[PDB]
Amino acid sequence: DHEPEFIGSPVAADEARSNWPKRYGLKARCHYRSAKVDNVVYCLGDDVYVKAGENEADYIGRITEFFEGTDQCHYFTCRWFFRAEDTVINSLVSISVDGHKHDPRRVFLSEEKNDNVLDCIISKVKIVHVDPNMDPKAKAQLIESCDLYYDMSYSVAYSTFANISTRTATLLDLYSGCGGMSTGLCLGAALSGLKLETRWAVDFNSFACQSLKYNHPQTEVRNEKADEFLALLKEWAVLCKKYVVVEKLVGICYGGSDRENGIYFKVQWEGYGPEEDTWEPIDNLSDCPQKIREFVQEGHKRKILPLPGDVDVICGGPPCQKDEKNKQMVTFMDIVAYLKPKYVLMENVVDILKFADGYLGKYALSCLVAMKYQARLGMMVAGCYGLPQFRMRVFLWGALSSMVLPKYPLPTYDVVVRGGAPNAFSQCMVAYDETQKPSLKKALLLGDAISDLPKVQNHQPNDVMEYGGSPKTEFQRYIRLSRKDMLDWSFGEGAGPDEGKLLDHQPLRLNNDDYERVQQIPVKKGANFRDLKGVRVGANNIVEWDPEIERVKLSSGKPLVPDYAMSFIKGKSLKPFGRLWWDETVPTVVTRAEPHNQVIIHPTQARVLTIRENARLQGFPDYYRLFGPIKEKYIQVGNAVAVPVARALGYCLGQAYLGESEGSDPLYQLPPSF
Amino acid sequence: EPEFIGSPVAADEARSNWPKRYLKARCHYRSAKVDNVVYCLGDDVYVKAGENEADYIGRITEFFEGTDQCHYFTCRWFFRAEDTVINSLVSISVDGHKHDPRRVFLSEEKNDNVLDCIISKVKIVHVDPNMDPKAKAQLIESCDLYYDMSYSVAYSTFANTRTATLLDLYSGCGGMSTGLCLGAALSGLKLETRWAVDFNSFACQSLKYNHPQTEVRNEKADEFLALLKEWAVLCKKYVEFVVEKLVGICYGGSDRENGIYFKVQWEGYGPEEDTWEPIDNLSDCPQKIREFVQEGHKRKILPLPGDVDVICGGPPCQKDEKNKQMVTFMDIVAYLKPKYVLMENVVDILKFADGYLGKYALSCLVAMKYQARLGMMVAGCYGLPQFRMRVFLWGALSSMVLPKYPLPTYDVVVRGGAPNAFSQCMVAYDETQKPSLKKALLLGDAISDLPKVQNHQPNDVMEYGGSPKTEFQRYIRLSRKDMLDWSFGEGAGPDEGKLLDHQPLRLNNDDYERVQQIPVKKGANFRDLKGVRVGANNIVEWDPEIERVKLSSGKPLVPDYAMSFIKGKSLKPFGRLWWDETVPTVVTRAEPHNQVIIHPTQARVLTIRENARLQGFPDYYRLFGPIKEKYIQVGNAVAVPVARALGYCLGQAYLGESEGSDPLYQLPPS
Amino acid sequence: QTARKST
Ligand SMILES: Nc1ncnc2c1ncn2[C@@H]1O[C@H](CSCC[C@H](N)C(=O)O)[C@@H](O)[C@H]1O
Ligand SMILES: Nc1ncnc2c1ncn2[C@@H]1O[C@H](CSCC[C@H](N)C(=O)O)[C@@H](O)[C@H]1O
Repeated sequence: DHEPEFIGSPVAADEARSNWPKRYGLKARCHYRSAKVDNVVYCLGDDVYVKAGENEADYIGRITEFFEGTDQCHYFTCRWFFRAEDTVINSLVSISVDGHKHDPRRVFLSEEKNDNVLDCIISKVKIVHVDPNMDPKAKAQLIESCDLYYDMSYSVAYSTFANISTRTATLLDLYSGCGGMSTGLCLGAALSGLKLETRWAVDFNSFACQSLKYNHPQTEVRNEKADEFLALLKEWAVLCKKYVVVEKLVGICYGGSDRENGIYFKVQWEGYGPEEDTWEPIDNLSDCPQKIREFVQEGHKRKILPLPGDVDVICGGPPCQKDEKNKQMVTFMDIVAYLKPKYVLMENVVDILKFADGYLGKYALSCLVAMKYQARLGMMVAGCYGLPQFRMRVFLWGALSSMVLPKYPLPTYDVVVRGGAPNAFSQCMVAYDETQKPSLKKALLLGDAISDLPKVQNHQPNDVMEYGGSPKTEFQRYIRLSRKDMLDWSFGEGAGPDEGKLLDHQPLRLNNDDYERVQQIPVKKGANFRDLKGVRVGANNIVEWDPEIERVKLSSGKPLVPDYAMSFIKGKSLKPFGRLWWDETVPTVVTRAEPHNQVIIHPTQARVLTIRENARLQGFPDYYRLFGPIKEKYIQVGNAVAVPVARALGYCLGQAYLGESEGSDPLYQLPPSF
Repeated sequence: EPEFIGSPVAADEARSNWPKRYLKARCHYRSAKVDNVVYCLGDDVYVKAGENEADYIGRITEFFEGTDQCHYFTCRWFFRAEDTVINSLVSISVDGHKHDPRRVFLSEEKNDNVLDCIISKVKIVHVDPNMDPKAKAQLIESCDLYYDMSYSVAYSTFANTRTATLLDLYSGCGGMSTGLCLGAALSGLKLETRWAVDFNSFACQSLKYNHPQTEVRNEKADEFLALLKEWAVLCKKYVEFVVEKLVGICYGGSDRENGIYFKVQWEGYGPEEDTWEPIDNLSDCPQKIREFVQEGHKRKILPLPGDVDVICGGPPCQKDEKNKQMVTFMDIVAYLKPKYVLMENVVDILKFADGYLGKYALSCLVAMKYQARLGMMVAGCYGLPQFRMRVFLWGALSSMVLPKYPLPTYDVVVRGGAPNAFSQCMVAYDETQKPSLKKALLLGDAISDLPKVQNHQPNDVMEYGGSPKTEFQRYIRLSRKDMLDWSFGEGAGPDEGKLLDHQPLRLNNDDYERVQQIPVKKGANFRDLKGVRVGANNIVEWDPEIERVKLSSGKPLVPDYAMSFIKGKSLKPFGRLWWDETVPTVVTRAEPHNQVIIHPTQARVLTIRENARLQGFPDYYRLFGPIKEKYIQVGNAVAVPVARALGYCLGQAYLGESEGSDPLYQLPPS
Repeated sequence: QTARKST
């Protein structure tokens, strides 16, 4: 009993070339709609196990072709099925988020094939196709009745797991900082025509909240930890269940100064105002319902806090500075696991994919899918999208089975991407392969960004100044726009505060030493500390003292050149105390501006690039206010994800929500400036 | 059987030996045989006590035949670490310290019981510190029981130019640290505060201002402790940027994981850029730290066990819960082992959980083999126009002399609101009319001097609108050196003769309005505001006539909550007090509605300075932070005069001047 | 001689 070759029959005259003429140019003498290996014959559209290399993955396939070709050697080519392990995400199938684990019998249908000898066919398998819409036992039965099922196609392009075959949306911004991502999104949504409101923003930083709250008056800004916020969330659910000297109950929490890990209420009492309020533990409160009952009912109505039922989008920046902290990845996916948004978006640094092999990246992806969530992943550069910087980060799209998943927008600048393209994710990135996209949209430069702005000096203790000038360039013209023209919309269709004004234009003050130092820095293009009394040269370009020239004293007597400048990079560093020019791009706007190591400093002004200059560099609308010590808000800006990028995202998604778009194309192109 | 052996009677030298007898004794022997064993006076023994409860342990002082012909023995009692006021609570361990099931305390207490009551004989030895190693141990091996000390139910007393260093814990503004130091100075001892640990950044601000030399620490007590232990160990060995001048050391912190961090200086980086860095990251620059630790030791920036001499209490007790702070305190005491320990706290300690904490302290002190005593003391008796009763817990080594409580210097009448659990802990005169006591002050004496200022006075410093108008006022405006502050040593302390911190709470306008509205009569309170009436029980109700008055704002005369306080009554709420009298306790919160805080004539409520005067604060003493916090700072403070008195007694104890023990002491000028 | 900063 040893038959090892093709059955035979019409060999289809030829619809063979008609169907699949990549052969007939591999090669095909002719084809067959059936073949016999061992006792059994396999037709097409049949799901089967194929033999891999020894010890390795036993493939899974639908047979597309049977044929014979030059050199004889009977061949079958089947397009592949994917185990979650065979994806970019392997080893992590081990992950469990909540009750969610990866069904060991589950797969994802690629379109990927290969040609093999009929010799390697182990058996044929019954692979059943599911579909999101289905009832209890409608699915149970299909699954029970099967070897395996597939609800989705896994495409390696973007690590895309996808389905196979005015308005409102609420938004939850976690790790929101000042909410650059959140705002930008809400702005793209407007174009798509969707109204995306940010009804909750959670950040630990006090200042980040105020800037965010001030710029988004109607919103719930929670200053606390994701952990805490989650604990609350649950407990609150419990309460909505129930009720659905101290005077009034203004607020609710899970105590962050680590209290004892229990709920607390904000209390106001009898002839003392806001400034005295305290947190008291729920138990410490008497039987008095009217306070509590009416608080929970009132709040619930106001949806001051989310329930799983309603969240339409949630985004996160979790820093995650196996798991060493990095928890916020885990806690992020925990909150997500709880609330079930219809969409997820996650910004993080490229390094996830690098650190140890995208452990975190594959973790986020793995969790997302394990919850049976359309997921795709891509890397975007801030510069495309028109910013005078090269800022590359990673975005995770978590769209729901019941929904359409957002694509990624194609670059809106001609900035040249040279992909740091870490392996597994080499294929995940947004650009034009080779295409005359011809978005001339000349790469933006610093000059274009900050050029219109009143001179300011090392010390400028005024939030609000006047421009005393009109926008110079298309960007600047674009960067100053009423919340209405831009759609920020968070205002009741009446004008926003701080109209046409200028805000947070002010650098940090340098202690007189540093100040003087920058004073002596030339105004030339390549300005560096290297140009100070005490020059240097060597193979290294290394800075070694002048002599014949000796030191210096500032007023304080401190030296002109701190030694560390000399020390940096083996001394070959050209960074300390450096000027930019109008034709220069900052690779990345950074959370902290100090002249010491970075070339942060105005082309002409003797000072450090002012906060607003950075917000501009970061794409913030000029009407966006920042709060707290100059440094704190410097940080706020540095951390933030570029607003234009998040805006484009807000657009693609914006549509995905209303379900208007084509499918199976990983990336988009936006209509005007979107 | 129980016959009186021991030969004839005492012969009537007895009535000279025992006058009281002639329960009256009609005869006296020197010995007794109960059962078949015989004992004589001075023997140690076990007495059968009541039914199913412990056996009194006793020393025989008498053998006599009552007029009854019944035969009795009188014995002086030994107390078990339980039978004392610390009953139960013998269970506490502190840093491997515990009570020792055979250890006792000699009571001068005596009771007479029929003889059949005698179980058998104990052997109770006695041991003094001077024995030292083994010398005790050998004995303790020999004895069935042993005692180093004496228990007196009064104050629960467990009782057997020079320079002293002080450590104050939970010291805001340093009220007690200061007062103590002053008293000590008078004693002839120089007590300087070498460290102070407090959480509040401000109270720290103030303390540092007025005691420039002390080492102030803004941290929790716990941290300071752990930091202490490491500081010891690390102190032993003395050991991507170039560091310089580590300026600081801290264990724990805001976010900081538990461990040591150093404030760091980087070359050419300026004060900004100075960061707290974990011990590990500094490995690369060991020498910097070796250096830092080096001077730090010589400078005694942090205490080591032999170094602490006297140390101040005050842990807030808000059992396991908010009581933790006393546990921490006693732990400090354990690690450091100073010669003297003084703990202040509210009265409830002895009232709450039936005095659980008072005994926690007492025990923790004794199981540590400290001599301990305690007393409750009213602020007023010492020269303040207020009645504030607080608990003070003394402890000292056996190497030292147990301090004592200075009696009232003023005529203030004490109503003995003392808890039972400790009934005789009150330092008060008892009726002995030593009326050589001053006149209990009223508010006028304290503050009549102060210049007139309005609701909004935003000036920490302002000069005096007058001259000291009374003995007191004469007193509190006095140079640091006219008292002995020596904060600045030989020289004049800053803010000379200036009046500081004379400010009230700034009242939201309307308040300014209700207050402005008040009568400035003697008994004025909200009942004079136009809503007034009466009830069988007096309940403010609106007069059913006048329409509700509205202010120049959108607000009422705001009775809204006032009307109901003690469900009415409460003449206490908005209303003035005046020179005619005293504030029972100055509190942390200045605000009119419940407090009767209002200046008698000025319509401004009471400025902090005033409250400080009330608190016995010397005027040269400054404070810091916003108003509301200054207020708290003074509200928490121990009355400085009281601390001053304690400081004196302590000074004497430390120096060894003293007299055969008893709870309380005296002094001339002081 | 030297040390290093932390986040
Ligand atoms: N554990 C935590 N809980 C809540 N917020 C946290 C947090 N850990 C870090 N964060 C916040 O994460 C923020 C950085 S991510 C914010 C970037 C934001 N998308 C924007 O572009 O505006 C920090 O400001 C920090 O406050
Ligand atoms: N957990 C803690 N750690 C350190 N200090 C604490 C503390 N809890 C309370 N405190 C201190 O308790 C002080 C109030 S009571 C201390 C008053 C002090 N004996 C005096 O006479 O001034 C506050 O200043 C606060 O700093």
